[PDB]
Amino acid sequence: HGSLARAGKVRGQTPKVAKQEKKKKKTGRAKRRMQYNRRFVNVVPTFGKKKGPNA
Amino acid sequence: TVTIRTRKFMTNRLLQRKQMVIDVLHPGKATVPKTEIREKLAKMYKTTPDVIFVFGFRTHFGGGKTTGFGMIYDSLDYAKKNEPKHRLARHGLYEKKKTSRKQRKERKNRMKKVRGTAKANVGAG
Amino acid sequence: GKCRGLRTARKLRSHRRDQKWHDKQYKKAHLGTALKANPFGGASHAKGIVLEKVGVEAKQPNSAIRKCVRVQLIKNGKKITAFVPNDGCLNFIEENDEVLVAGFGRKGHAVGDIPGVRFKVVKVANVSLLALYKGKKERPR
Amino acid sequence: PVARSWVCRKTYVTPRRPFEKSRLDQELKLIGEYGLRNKREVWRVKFTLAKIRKAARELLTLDEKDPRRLFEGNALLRRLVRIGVLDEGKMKLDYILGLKIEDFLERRLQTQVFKLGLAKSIHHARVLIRQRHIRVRKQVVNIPSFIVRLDSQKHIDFSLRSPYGGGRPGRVKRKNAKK
RNA sequence: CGUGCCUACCAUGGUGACCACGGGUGACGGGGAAUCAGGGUUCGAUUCCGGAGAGGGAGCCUGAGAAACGGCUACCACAUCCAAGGAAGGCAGCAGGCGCGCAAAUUACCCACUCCCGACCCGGGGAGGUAGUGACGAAAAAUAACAAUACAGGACUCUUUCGAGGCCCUGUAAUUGGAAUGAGUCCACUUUAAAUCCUUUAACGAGGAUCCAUUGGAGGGCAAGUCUGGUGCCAGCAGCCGCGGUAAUUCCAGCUCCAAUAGCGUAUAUUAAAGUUGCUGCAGUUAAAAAGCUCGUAGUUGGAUCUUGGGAGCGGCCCCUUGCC
Ligand SMILES: [Mg+2]
Ligand SMILES: [Mg+2]
Ligand SMILES: [Mg+2]
Ligand SMILES: [Mg+2]
Ligand SMILES: [Mg+2]
Ligand SMILES: [Mg+2]
Ligand SMILES: [Mg+2]
Ligand SMILES: [Mg+2]
Ligand SMILES: [Mg+2]
Ligand SMILES: [Mg+2]
Ligand SMILES: [Mg+2]
Ligand SMILES: [Mg+2]
Ligand SMILES: [Mg+2]
Ligand SMILES: [Mg+2]
Ligand SMILES: [Mg+2]
Ligand SMILES: [Mg+2]
Ligand SMILES: [Mg+2]
Ligand SMILES: [Mg+2]
Ligand SMILES: [Mg+2]
Repeated sequence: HGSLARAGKVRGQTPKVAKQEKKKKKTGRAKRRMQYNRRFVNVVPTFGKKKGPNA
Repeated sequence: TVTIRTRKFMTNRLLQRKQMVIDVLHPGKATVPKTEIREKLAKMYKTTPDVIFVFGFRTHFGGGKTTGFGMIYDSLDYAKKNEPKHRLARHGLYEKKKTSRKQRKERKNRMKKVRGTAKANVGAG
Repeated sequence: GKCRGLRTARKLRSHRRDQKWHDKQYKKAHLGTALKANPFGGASHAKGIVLEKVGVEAKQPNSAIRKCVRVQLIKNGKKITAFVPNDGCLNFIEENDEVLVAGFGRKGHAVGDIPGVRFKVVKVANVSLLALYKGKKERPR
Repeated sequence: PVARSWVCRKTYVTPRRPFEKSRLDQELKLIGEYGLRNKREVWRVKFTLAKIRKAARELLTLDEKDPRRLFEGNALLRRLVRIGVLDEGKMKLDYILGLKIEDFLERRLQTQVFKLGLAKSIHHARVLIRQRHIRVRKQVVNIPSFIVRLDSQKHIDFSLRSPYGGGRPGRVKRKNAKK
């Protein structure tokens, strides 16, 4: 029926972007420590009509 | 430096042996070796060192006590009689000289094949 | 409505053992036709050999040309329309290669975009298709 | 054939509903409050509290004058007192069910270090109990998941170690650099 | 040894709608395992007990014990050396090889422990034990941590303070250390039949080329972006609803988050949710479903009625019916 030539067209024509030099991430107990200290120490001035975990 | 104390102590007069549990305490350096523990126990029992054995040692996770089982005898002949050859092998009283696999079993098969004079020729050499 | 005596438990187990077959799951799990009719012989995965590469059509609201592989099995010897998962991998699946296959999400039904394909490609010639879609573990030939 | 040991106990319960926002916030504030690694060691405490509640409800099912109930209830109360969750007061079985998850996390090792000094920021107290620098008794403790019994409750030490036990772990590097 | 186990004669019995008989089992039976109200449902070849077999089935010596198979005999299917006339074989024992496969480990060491066997304190044991592969699975469990100096993004006690901070998270690719401790590198121990690993210890042993945490997702279920660039019903994503036809909250990539964490996704069998198998506990006017009506066997169920108030002694025995003589 249809043609079989168009395979991986978007993956081929998508221009590549180099992954930047991201710094290392603290993991495990340190990661749960920063997850607690990211959303449980300085959130209370905000109001419930808006939430900002990503924007 | 070290402190060697026996916790449990039994005596079997049937073999003239004295069994004990030995704790050697270390607030300091590494595990004191077999020969040095043997010499200190020989000095504390005030007899000859060649009659007292000990086996097994633990370590209670950071210095601490090392626990073993000590055997005080009263005769070297009784030590040769009532002890295994591998615990005589710590001081080299017994040697086997053929600690090899498949040698005994292949001599068994070469004696199983032939019989008599040829069996004495092949299996003994 | 029911039968609620003290000596009626044979009538109960008879009626329940009869009426338990009208559930679809019980009869497809305890009737032999769902083992001697399906492929795989009632297994999880199967190897197979590529026979051809077919561009099938999609359904009515979704207009797409899905890429499938007709696969000759080794265990039973049947023919299975498998499925090429990712955006590429049509150039990574060549002709007559060892292909491991599995299901989509359910044994009976299929995915609501492809009409008659129940099975999915996992490996290509003993090297994983996730590796062939990523950069590592390049193909032999 | 072989006969050594075959046993398999799981102190690990994944909850049914995976993603509840209030429960995830509760578990995150619990981890950030009591200084924990991951949520499986929250689920440990949750499963142990659940098993104690199972035993307590099985005892409360029984008749009051039953000798098995009296023996098992007195033994369970004795074990909870020697852990240190309960008190020497209410020795009833409903007082077992009237508990929370935070009591066992309080009776763990480093929270007793928080209540009795030498803690200095629980996330650093994790390091202080991993590295051999906090020693409940002559048998050295090396484990964060350590339930401190109330019968001793006061023995916090360290011997032959860096800050007071004595030694040059890496200050010999600094002395060789200056010399 | 009791047995229709077998024979001679005699009688016509024996089982079944309470399911026999006849088939199928991807059926070895149990103790048990998984699944969290209760009730149940599904596996159990597998380490303990019992049964059966040593390629198929038949027969048998020895022996107390075998229809034995690391015993023998004959047939069938394989299969070894053959100077061609004959011999010789059984890994569903321990390794290992081919094939089958989605699918499963080394031609290792030792009788040191457990025991077993024999004439026997001494010999033997791929029974076993130890080591090697091992992310089936279970328990503990670091991943750059940590307390300090400073720029302050500022939260908070209070004085018009545009700050006095003996309290707070945060980017600091900024410093200081304890130069924390671990993994590895290795001396000596210890374990051990001889060794390996944990444990004990001497000496090296982190400052971002560090000694680097992945697996999936970010429209709803279900946590997280109405971010940016291409692609423009093509590629594809999506287990379902659905997205993509030039402005994609779903494709590809980048950034940033989120889920659990040295265990995450996937497929399949199964369990709970499933009160969608309902005995607890489902329905039958219209959603799927009450036989056209009636009789009736087996089954299931079946009115009431026959021991009664009280006595001794307080804050358990009998009579006025309460073990028969
Ligand atoms: Mg489906
Ligand atoms: Mg007859
Ligand atoms: Mg259950
Ligand atoms: Mg149950
Ligand atoms: Mg029998
Ligand atoms: Mg047999
Ligand atoms: Mg065979
Ligand atoms: Mg045999
Ligand atoms: Mg054999
Ligand atoms: Mg995706
Ligand atoms: Mg995206
Ligand atoms: Mg959400
Ligand atoms: Mg999926
Ligand atoms: Mg219904
Ligand atoms: Mg209708
Ligand atoms: Mg109808
Ligand atoms: Mg009708
Ligand atoms: Mg009737
Ligand atoms: Mg009646």
